[PDB]
Amino acid sequence: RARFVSKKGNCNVAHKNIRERGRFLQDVFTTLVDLKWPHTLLIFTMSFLCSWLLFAMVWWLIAFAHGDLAPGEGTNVPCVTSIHSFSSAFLFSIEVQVTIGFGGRMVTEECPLAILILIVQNIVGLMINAIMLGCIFMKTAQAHRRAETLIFSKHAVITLRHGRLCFMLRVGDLRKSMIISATIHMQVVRKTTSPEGEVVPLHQVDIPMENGVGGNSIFLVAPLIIYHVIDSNSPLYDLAPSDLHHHQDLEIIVILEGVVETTGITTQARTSYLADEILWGQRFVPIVAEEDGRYSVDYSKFGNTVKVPTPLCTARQLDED
Amino acid sequence: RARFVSKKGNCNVAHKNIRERGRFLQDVFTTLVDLKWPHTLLIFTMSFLCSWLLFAMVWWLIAFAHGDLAPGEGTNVPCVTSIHSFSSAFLFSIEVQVTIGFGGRMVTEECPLAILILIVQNIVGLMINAIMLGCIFMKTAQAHRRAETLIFSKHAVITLRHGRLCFMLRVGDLRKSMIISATIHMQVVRKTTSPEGEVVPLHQVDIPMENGVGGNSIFLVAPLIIYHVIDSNSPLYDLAPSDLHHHQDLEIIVILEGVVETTGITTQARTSYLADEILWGQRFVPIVAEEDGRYSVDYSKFGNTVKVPTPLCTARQLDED
Amino acid sequence: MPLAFCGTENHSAAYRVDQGVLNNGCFVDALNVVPHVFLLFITFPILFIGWGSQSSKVHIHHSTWLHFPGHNLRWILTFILLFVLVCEIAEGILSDGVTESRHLHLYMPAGMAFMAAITSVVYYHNIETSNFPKLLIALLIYWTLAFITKTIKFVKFYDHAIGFSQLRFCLTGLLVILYGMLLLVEVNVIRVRRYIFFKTPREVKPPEDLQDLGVRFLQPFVNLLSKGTYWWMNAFIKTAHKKPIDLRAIGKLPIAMRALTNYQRLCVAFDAPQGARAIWRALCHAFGRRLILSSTFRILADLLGFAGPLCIFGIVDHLGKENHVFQPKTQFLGVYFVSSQEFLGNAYVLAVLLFLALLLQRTFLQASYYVAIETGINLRGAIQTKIYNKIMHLSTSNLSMGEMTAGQICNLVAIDTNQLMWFFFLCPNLWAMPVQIIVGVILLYYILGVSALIGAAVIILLAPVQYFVATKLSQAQRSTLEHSNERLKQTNEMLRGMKLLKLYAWESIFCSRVEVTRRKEMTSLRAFAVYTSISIFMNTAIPIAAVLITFVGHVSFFKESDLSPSVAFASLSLFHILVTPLFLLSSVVRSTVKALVSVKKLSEFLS
Amino acid sequence: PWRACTKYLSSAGILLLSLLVFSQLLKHMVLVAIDYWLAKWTDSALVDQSVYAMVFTLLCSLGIVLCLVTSVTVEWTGLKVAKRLHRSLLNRIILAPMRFFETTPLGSILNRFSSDCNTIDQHIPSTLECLSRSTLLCVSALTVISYVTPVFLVALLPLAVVCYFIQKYFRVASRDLQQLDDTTQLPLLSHFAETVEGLTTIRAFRYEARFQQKLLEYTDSNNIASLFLTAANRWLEVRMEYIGACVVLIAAATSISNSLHRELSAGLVGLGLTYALMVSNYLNWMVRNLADMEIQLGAVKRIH
Ligand SMILES: CCCCC/C=C/C/C=C\C/C=C/C/C=C/CCCC(=O)O[C@H](COC(=O)CCCCCCCCCCCCCCCCC)COP(=O)(O)O[C@@H]1[C@H](O)[C@H](O)[C@@H](OP(=O)(O)O)[C@H](OP(=O)(O)O)[C@H]1O
Ligand SMILES: CCCCC/C=C/C/C=C\C/C=C/C/C=C/CCCC(=O)O[C@H](COC(=O)CCCCCCCCCCCCCCCCC)COP(=O)(O)O[C@@H]1[C@H](O)[C@H](O)[C@@H](OP(=O)(O)O)[C@H](OP(=O)(O)O)[C@H]1O
Ligand SMILES: CCCCC/C=C/C/C=C\C/C=C/C/C=C\CCCC(=O)O[C@H](COC(=O)CCCCCCCCCCCCCCCCC)COP(=O)(O)O[C@@H]1[C@H](O)[C@H](O)[C@@H](OP(=O)(O)O)[C@H](OP(=O)(O)O)[C@H]1O
Ligand SMILES: *[C@@H]1O[C@H](CO)[C@@H](O)[C@H](O)[C@H]1NC(C)=O
Ligand SMILES: [K+]
Ligand SMILES: [K+]
Ligand SMILES: [K+]
Ligand SMILES: [K+]
Repeated sequence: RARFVSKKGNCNVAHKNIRERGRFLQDVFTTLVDLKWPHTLLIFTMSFLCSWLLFAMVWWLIAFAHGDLAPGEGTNVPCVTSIHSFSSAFLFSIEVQVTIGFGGRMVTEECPLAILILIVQNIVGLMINAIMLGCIFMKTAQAHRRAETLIFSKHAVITLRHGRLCFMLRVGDLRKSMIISATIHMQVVRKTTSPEGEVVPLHQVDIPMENGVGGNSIFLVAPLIIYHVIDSNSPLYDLAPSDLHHHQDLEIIVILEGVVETTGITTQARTSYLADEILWGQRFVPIVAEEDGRYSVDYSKFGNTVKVPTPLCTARQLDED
Repeated sequence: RARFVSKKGNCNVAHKNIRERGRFLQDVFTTLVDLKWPHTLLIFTMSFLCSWLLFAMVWWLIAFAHGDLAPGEGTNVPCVTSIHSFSSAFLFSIEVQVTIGFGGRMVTEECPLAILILIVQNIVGLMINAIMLGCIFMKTAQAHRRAETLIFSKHAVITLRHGRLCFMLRVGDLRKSMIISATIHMQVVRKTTSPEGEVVPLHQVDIPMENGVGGNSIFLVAPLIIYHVIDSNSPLYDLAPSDLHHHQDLEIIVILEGVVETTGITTQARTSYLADEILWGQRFVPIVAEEDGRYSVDYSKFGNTVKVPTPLCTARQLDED
Repeated sequence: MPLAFCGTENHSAAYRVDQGVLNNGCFVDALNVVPHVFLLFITFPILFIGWGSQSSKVHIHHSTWLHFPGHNLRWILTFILLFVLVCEIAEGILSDGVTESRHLHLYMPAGMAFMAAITSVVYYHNIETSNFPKLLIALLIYWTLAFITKTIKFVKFYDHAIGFSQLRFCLTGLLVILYGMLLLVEVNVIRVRRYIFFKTPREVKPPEDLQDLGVRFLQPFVNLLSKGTYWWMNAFIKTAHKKPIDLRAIGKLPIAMRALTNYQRLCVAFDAPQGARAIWRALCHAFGRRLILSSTFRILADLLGFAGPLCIFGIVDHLGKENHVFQPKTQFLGVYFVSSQEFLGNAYVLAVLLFLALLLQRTFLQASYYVAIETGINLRGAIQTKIYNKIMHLSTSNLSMGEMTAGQICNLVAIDTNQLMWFFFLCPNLWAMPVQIIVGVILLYYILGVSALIGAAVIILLAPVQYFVATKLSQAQRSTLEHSNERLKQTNEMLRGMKLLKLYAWESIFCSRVEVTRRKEMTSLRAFAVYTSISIFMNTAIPIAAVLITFVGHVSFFKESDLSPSVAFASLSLFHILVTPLFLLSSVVRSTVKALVSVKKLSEFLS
Repeated sequence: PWRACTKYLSSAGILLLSLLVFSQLLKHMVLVAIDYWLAKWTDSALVDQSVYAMVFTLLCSLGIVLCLVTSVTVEWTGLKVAKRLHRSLLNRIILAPMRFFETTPLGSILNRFSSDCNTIDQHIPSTLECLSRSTLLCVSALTVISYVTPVFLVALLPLAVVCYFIQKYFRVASRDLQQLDDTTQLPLLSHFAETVEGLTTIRAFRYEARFQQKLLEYTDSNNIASLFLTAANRWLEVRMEYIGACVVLIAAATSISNSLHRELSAGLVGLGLTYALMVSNYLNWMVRNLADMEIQLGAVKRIH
């Protein structure tokens, strides 16, 4: 088989035969930030290093054209003082663009073209400085890494709650900080064929969770049990305990989206429960206690379940009794 | 005819006879970032270049008033060392404001006014540096360019699904990264006349899409089919296959809004299907397949449709049988 | 003496730019680096962003592409451009080694031009695959800058009385031409495929084929280099090892050569009787404009074949002469210029030039093979359609018997149209053999004089011998087949019935005359075998005789100076590349008469 | 493949097979010496058997005679092993069980008795002889370069490794292409056989368009197999030529360096370069015969 979403939230889909490369070229910045860190470091390094080299040749060339490279006598004021070779020009380019300015190699007022290049390099230097420094901070401050500290259960549980079967799972937050405006979306991913004969390979049917005022809103500070009540209009209304084997083509996806309180950027944590990762005769064990004047959450027992008496019939059969 | 929204999401509306120019003047920053790139480069260049020139004249003037420009003898400590002409003053202004500071031209402690200008230039230099560099990064990191990699179908489909006619279309995401909190809004744009005689040239009627938990929420990692079920209260409840010709005045708009996972800025992808761009007796072909242990999406067959047996009657006539 | 772009002579007086900057040789050479760094700084950000950024989960494969107008010309010019720059780098290094200091301006600008020229090809190909005609402006700017900066250097040579005697003057002149023509090519695509200036972006007109028709034989669609290296097949073979191939992975045939489009032109040419003479006129008209292309590649490959021995002759003479004295004897502006004669004097230069000469030769002969074969099987499909059409409708009032002869028709399309196809496989080979032979013997005569004439004559006289034993070998198999058929017929009387023949126990005496029926065929095998063994030592051992009749003849009847290693190996190399193209000469003559019978057989059976 | 080819030496025996190995190896070694003495003689020509160097010619005179006898030594023995294979199969055929014959199709035996033996008689000894000289000449060509310069062999081995991978990917693909070309050959001529008989049952009854177009399906399937087989060969040769051409440049550059690094060499260098040019040409020939020997390797499988 294959997993639509990995247990860690990675999506196992490969996009193939794209014939619209122009769209990717028209969207450059998103490409720049989406690069892996070794490529981001290379681009960050090569952006400044090539910029210094490009103007280093310009500084070297105009010093050549002005006769500054020739050591013949003196009495001539160079475009840039103390420039002898390309290495001097390259060092001067670094001083100007990074705004170090040692002053041993200084621009003089003899060559208006040199003053023109000094204006151009500073303007170009600022734009490269602005984009690249901002780009690498966006790369660092991405909110998807915050999703690594949002943990779901390794197993999902279907059991009787208030007389109806409920597909339950537990989601917790390890960090002290909060997830502002957290929303939970649960979907069923399987191949469904309509009566007209249309087949959808990964038809994602959105299932609701019981919240009391609708859904898609939680206050995640202690590990919550997120459960969906299986009723007449639920896609799992005809799910039997015999169906919960490895090769079933039945996947449940849980999505947790919210604004990271520490950073301010919305994140997304995903997980998936295959058919064999759902336990029928089980129930989660409480892990919240009260020590002194502060509730203590025991994350060691996060995913533990305890068998409970549950009917081996489908939710359809339960209504029919 | 005319299109309310282009196939690429461009809105073809021109605002005319605006007599409130004071509102645009009162909102300068949004104007600054909304400029096209050639204007943004000009403003970015002219903001620093004019700043250097403005203080260059000030540095040149106070060196004149202090007698520094006069080469008569020595024994006098200038306001700024090694300033001879305006070019020297202009170079000194660049060194101070860009914080290069070569040191051949250095501020001395003889003219308190010169020290005052040095304080003023640095404070003004920082504000211009802060606003302009931040402005050009916002211009670069705009989220609208991310919408260029959110492809829609070139044709919509109105076929039979679960016994009811459904206006279907396919939306996909080319990038590996996700669109967090993606929402889909579909609207019908046409001229509707109320019984009282009021006419609305572009009355945008909002139509719902079947999601199962309400709507306006998708998990777009694989190309989804977004469809609206045509029922009694739907605006297309009296739509016939004979009405799907070019000159019909019937437009469907699809809006996809979500936070860009890579960047963190909400984006918006738009598209429109005119009457002749909607195919009646068709159906999208599945493109999602399973290769090894990873689903493969074949974007070459993205918009392809296959004819299917569909009644040639309106949804009103279907209920009447 | 550190690294210096302009070299450290006098007091670095070569860096002085008085009397004009453009009159300073180094500055103009430095000015020529500007276009090359421009191309690198433009294409690399573009290539990385659109092509090298997304990977491993985003596939942007284009299984459809249209070549820009002038695609073939652009690749030809770049290959010439790449070759000339290699000469310019080699020319610069020779001039630089004489001085005590290293003048980087002699070769470094040309060396960096080599990277930019390659990058332009890489940049163009990626753009061309994914359309993007607007991005061709970067090349358009690059060619204009390169043309401007190379014109300046060429003009200044003319001012400084630098004639064609100096090689660097010639190489710079060619680069102006090559940059000029490449500039025109970029202008040409703007005219044909208007994309920037005109307000009508002319329709791309996508190819009729190359769609999702299952075409896997991408040879007529890939770029020019991939046509000469078959790089498209590399990916196909890379997966053929993992999975066995089938008639489905092999795909469908391209539209231009399926079967019908070959026959469609065949019958069109037939419009002009239908005799043997009339058949050849149609085949020449239908499949001649492509056949000459294969011969032309073969001719050029044959011409470059002599570049092997010539480089061998050149390298040894300038290596065994010792001396090791190198002096350009031509110094302008304090810079040494090497003459054309002196440039082709260094062993390293000859070795590099030989390496480039082989690559063009090896590719050309391979290109000659495929075009002939592709055209050969193109005729085979058309001929089979004509043969089948002859048997089928439009053949009213069949003469008599069982359609003339059932057996004759079966072998007519089995082992008679193949001979016609194999004639076109070797049609350039017969044409290109005399050209290689006449130049080969002439070059031998200019190396070893009289002794080479005798050695070449006996090899030429071997060609009738090879054909003579070919007729004997062919006749031996003909006599063998008469006896083998009787042996097969006698054996195949109860062999298929051996499931029931063995039951009667009558096979004990049946398998007693098998040796007799085989010995009557083995004695014919002996006649066939001895003829084969005769051809072996008449082919394998004949180069040894050719060497001896040329070597020992230098004093037996020539009486000349002692032979040098250069002249000995050059003639040995010429003999080696001449003996091998002789076996095909005997084979093609045998194939020529065989095909002539087959076409006559087809012509007489046509009506 | 070729693992079962360790057998079949019984037909060649021991004395006969060893004679071919001794003779074939001798011819290449002498030719190496013949060219080597030519280089030394030419080197000695420009300045002790320096007198008219007829000894080297005498050594060259025996080589062709030794090559002459080798041509028939490997050819005469090939005839006898065909006789022994013919004799061995005949004894098995007579003693073949009838029940096994009834169970088997009994048609493959007839094809193996006639078609396979015919290939073994007139083709296999020639192909094996051509393979032996090609696979030995390249090794000899890979030693003269070592003698002229022991420095070239440092990078020669990695190039041969790349040659091994290219050859390994070609024989697999080419043989499968050969099967498909053989597979598509049958329907094309069989349809013509079905065309000559019952044509009046096709012309009168049917429009004949389907049958003619049905052939176009056969011809296209045949043509694609042909050019794909051709393209694989052209793909093989080109990568083989580039390896050979690269070998020449490495050999030439190293040989030149030694002469200019006070390592003498002199005219001895020119000897290796002529062999280096032949390395590419013989490299294609060796791979060509190796694929042909696979048919011979499978030929004994039908007999084993
Ligand atoms: C006597 C001598 C003594 C010598 C002693 C030696 C002395 C050695 C001297 C100095 C250097 C040691 C410096 C110490 C520096 C720390 C830098 C701090 C900034 C920094 O953060 O850099 C770090 C460290 O790497 C570097 O250092 C990269 C730093 C940038 C390198 C720029 C070099 C410029 C190259 C120019 C050279 C060529 C110039 C040519 C010159 C000629 C031109 C004419 C980058 O490391 P990282 O942790 O951010 O990246 C990982 C990694 O890339 C993983 O692939 C990535 O996985 P994914 O993103 O999920 O795919 C991980 O992501 P997760 O967070 O999810 O796990 C990242 O966490
Ligand atoms: C011997 C000598 C040798 C000489 C050799 C030559 C040597 C030449 C020397 C040095 C320069 C070459 C520098 C190489 C630089 C790269 C800069 C990198 C920063 C950068 O990103 O700049 C780039 C390149 O343009 C520039 O270069 C613009 C750079 C800013 C220019 C500032 C110049 C300052 C003017 C002051 C002069 C006047 C001063 C007066 C002085 C006297 C005062 C007293 C801007 O290009 P862009 O790609 O961002 O802009 C496009 C374009 O604008 C399209 O219109 C836009 O369409 P929309 O936005 O949709 O409307 C595209 O948007 P999309 O993304 O959707 O497609 C943009 O992508
Ligand atoms: C003295 C020597 C001077 C050497 C330096 C030269 C300094 C001089 C500086 C700059 C000028 C030389 C400029 C090159 C000139 C002309 C290019 C004009 C072509 C052009 O417009 O560029 C864009 C690509 O966007 C980029 O990637 C553009 C990306 C930026 C391009 C410039 C790269 C900037 C970084 C380079 C500097 C690197 C510095 C360090 C890196 C800094 C990083 C911040 C065209 O490409 P496209 O793919 O968008 O257009 C296609 C194509 O045209 C289709 O036919 C068309 O139809 P459909 O595909 O069917 O829809 C579509 O057209 P649209 O674009 O309208 O949708 C697009 O699909
Ligand atoms: C400079 O070098 C040149 C050699 O090209 C020669 O005229 C002399 O050695 C030097 N002349 C002067 C004036 O320095
Ligand atoms: K300083
Ligand atoms: K600073
Ligand atoms: K500073
Ligand atoms: K200082």
